[PDB]
Amino acid sequence: VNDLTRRTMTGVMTAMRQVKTMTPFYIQHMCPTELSVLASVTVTPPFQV
Amino acid sequence: PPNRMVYPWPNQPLPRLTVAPTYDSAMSNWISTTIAFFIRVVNSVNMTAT
Repeated sequence: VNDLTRRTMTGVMTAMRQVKTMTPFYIQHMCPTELSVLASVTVTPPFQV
Repeated sequence: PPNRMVYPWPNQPLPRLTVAPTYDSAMSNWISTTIAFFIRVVNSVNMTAT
């Protein structure tokens, strides 16, 4: 792989790692609440293992 | 106090002879240091990776 492209690839990968996305926070703190509430609403209760 | 005014920058009395651009005024100093800082920012590792 020519280094110019190689330099580009590590660059774009770095950019992805720097995006200030909200999803990871939502998974850890907010999504569980939504599940906990909706569990009482669906016609079929949750079934886990 | 009466007959006085405040001023955000340092000030001097009016010059005597012809004017010319200078480089020791407060604003000029503020400009130079600001530029110097950002240049340092651009060369920081964070920029180099991308």
